[PDB]
Amino acid sequence: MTTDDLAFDQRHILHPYTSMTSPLPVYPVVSAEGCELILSDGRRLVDGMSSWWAAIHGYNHPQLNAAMKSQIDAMSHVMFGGITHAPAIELCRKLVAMTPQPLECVFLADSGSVAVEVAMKMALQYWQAKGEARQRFLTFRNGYHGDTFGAMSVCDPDNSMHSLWKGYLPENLFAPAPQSRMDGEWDERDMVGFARLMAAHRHEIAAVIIEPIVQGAGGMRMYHPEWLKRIRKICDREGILLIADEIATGFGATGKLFACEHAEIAPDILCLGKALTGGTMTLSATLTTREVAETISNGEAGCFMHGPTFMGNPLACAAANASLAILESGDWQQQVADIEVQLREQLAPARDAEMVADVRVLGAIGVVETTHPVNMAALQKFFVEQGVWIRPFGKLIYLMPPYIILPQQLQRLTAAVNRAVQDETFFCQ
Amino acid sequence: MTTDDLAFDQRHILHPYTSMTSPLPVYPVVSAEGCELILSDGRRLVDGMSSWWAAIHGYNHPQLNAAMKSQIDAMSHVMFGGITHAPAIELCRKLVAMTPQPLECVFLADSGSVAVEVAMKMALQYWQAKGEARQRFLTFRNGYHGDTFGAMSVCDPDNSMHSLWKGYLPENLFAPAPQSRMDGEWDERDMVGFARLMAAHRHEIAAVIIEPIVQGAGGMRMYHPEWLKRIRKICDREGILLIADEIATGFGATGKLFACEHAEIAPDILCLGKALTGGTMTLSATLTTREVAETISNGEAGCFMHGPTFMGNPLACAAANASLAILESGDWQQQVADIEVQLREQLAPARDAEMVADVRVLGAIGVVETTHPVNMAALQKFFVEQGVWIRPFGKLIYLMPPYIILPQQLQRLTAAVNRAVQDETFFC
Ligand SMILES: Cc1ncc(COP(=O)(O)O)c(C=O)c1O
Ligand SMILES: Cc1ncc(COP(=O)(O)O)c(C=O)c1O
Ligand code: NA
Ligand code: NA
Repeated sequence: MTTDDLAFDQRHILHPYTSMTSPLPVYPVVSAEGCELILSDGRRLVDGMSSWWAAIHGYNHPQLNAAMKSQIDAMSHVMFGGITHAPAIELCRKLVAMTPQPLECVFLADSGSVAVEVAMKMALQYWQAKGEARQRFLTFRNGYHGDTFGAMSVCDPDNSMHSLWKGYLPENLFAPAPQSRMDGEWDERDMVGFARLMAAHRHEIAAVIIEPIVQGAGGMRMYHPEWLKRIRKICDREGILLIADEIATGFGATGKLFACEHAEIAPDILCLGKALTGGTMTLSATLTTREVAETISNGEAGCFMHGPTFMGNPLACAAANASLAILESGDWQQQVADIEVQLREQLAPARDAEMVADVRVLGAIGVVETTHPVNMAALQKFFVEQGVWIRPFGKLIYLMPPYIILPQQLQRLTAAVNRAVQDETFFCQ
Repeated sequence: MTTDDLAFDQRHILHPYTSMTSPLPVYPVVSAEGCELILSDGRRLVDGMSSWWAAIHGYNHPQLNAAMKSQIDAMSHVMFGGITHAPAIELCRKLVAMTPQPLECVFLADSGSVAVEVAMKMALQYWQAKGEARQRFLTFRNGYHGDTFGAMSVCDPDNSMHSLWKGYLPENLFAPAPQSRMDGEWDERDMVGFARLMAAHRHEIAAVIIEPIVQGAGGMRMYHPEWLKRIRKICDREGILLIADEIATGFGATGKLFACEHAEIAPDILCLGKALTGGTMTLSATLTTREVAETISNGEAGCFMHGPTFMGNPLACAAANASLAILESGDWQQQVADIEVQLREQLAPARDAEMVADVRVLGAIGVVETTHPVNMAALQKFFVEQGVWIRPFGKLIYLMPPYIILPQQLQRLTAAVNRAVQDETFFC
């Protein structure tokens, strides 16, 4: 990669949620192996974010690689209309077996946002088919479900800037963010808001959608599992669908295979993505129950009306079959337990820093929330110089490393965090 | 693959737009090479639809393979937030260069639908930054743009069954479907609808969005390029953005590199996907102008508010690069030219079949439109028994084969189509 390649990138290539007139610096990666990213100039970085961009088994994993390569020898892609293949069946068998019993019908898709769109369509088609006038979604504030329009309509209105689309996006019901912590105690006062809303709109709610236990992009919030239990029972009593969005929390991230395990409840609809392919390439899945899947197909449309071009992509399905196989061993449970301990123990000191507002850890996720917003360019440069790759945002410095990370690499990550929040050098902007 | 796998699929695996309570057989494939699909049982089928599912250089193409495997050895994926890489830069270079000049800013994404969502978002944020109250889209009937909510909002309301969501989807403006054919003459009566709508809502319209020349999933319609000429001008006069959705037409499919080339116009926003990666795996791109990209970045938000987890995926960008490099040889122009001729020539006779209403052809797209709907299960089986894979829908039997297809393979495809519409056996 030349400097001219870099100039081209800056002037012509958009990047996630970042300015094209006032763009901050980017770092050129030429390859990756194990737990490290390798930049163009040869520097190696221990990646602390890997799992959040789905790389729970690190990079250049031999099994993942062999699987992808082999499937390429057989067939990278083939359409899924009127056709089926070994990789999609192996994957759906795994998805069905590993998730709660009632989740037995799978709709494969390309991305997480689409997976949420699908869930949202399912709920609406479901009630259309049963002749009920239900088009509203009840969610929590601080939730995040993707960037496409329907997904956006259940994202927190303040965090996602709904004033930008005011009059374009449908208006859903937003109950207050869960206050009870995962670490702590349950306070029944938390329920009043959700409850008030349920009463006023019980007859028009199509589904309760939430990220279980961890609210990711909307604040790395970690709340009490009793919440899920209450929501399931309320949905049970009122006859409402519950969508659980586990695109971020699935496949071991919170210490359990699925965050809903923390409460021993099953949603009617489950969204999955990210770690699903072990972070090799995009793929997603929306699981639902026989009752929903069948009901939808018995209505006016004769089917569930959705179906992406690359649906069921064999290359991506193989990658995921290999990713789930690594999890089959069960080694991750302990890998994460140990990562969980090391994060609590090694992030604790941040509770002593002037710039810190709170610290919280759950599974492979460690968050250090700061009092003031970070300076993106300056803090990013700092981390790179420590030989680590950590990507903050807003008032959040968080880690979610590969489950395979050696204690020596995780220690380097935590020290870099602890060092970044000691004074105000890297804060504000 | 065993029969229990097949039983599992039926019972647990949803497929595109199809019932879970009354699914139709699905055929199990174990591999593919050149232009053939290889069923579990050993039967080989010539694929006639490969290019519509993005596979314009066929299957198991050596150049695409090597590139993908090489990239895998470097890295399959790495996040794009604060990071860049060669596959992403080579791709965006090629995309900027091969599209009209004003299109020089690339938002890479995962899938076509999302690419359309990106465009629509781009348009709304643009006007928002300018302080104008413009939230409606003007499109055309029989248009199809994806299955996500926003994309659905600009799809033909009849074709996509909007009543299901009546009250949830925003109500946009639908000009009538274009009547003038790509084969035929221009008729100016075609404009009145559009003009009446523009006159009444010019002040609230954020953008015009359409599929150029060919309207795919909404009817495989082939209309006159003057339409694009006219729309580009009105939008220019009124200050309105034009979005061109070339997810299905891009990369040589209509005989030009991009169907816009047929009318000699450039849109403000361009959506690409499907053949972008030579049909190996999913990827998408949305290009726009500097005026649009910058204006968005200077508004309230300070940037364009979007960013998928797998944005910029190196593996898919590698594939795409290897696919565009094949197109660089120019060989596709002659390949598609010939396929266009062979298709016109060999489907012509279907015009005389009683089950047929219209035969139209453009580039590597050949369509036989029938008078009644096809018998899905029965026709699919017929095709498979002829050793070909043809996937019809509604009243449409179409082919869109890989550009590398041999005249003999193509002829087997055209022979099957003409045979299929020869009586009502396979209809209703
Ligand atoms: C014109 C057009 N736009 C958008 C799409 C959406 O593509 P996908 O279903 O991959 O999201 C398609 C799919 O074929 C298409 O043909
Ligand atoms: C809970 C949750 N849902 C949905 C998404 C959307 O995933 P994608 O950005 O791939 O569309 C994310 C992305 O991080 C997420 O964390
Ligand atoms: Na299950
Ligand atoms: Na260009």
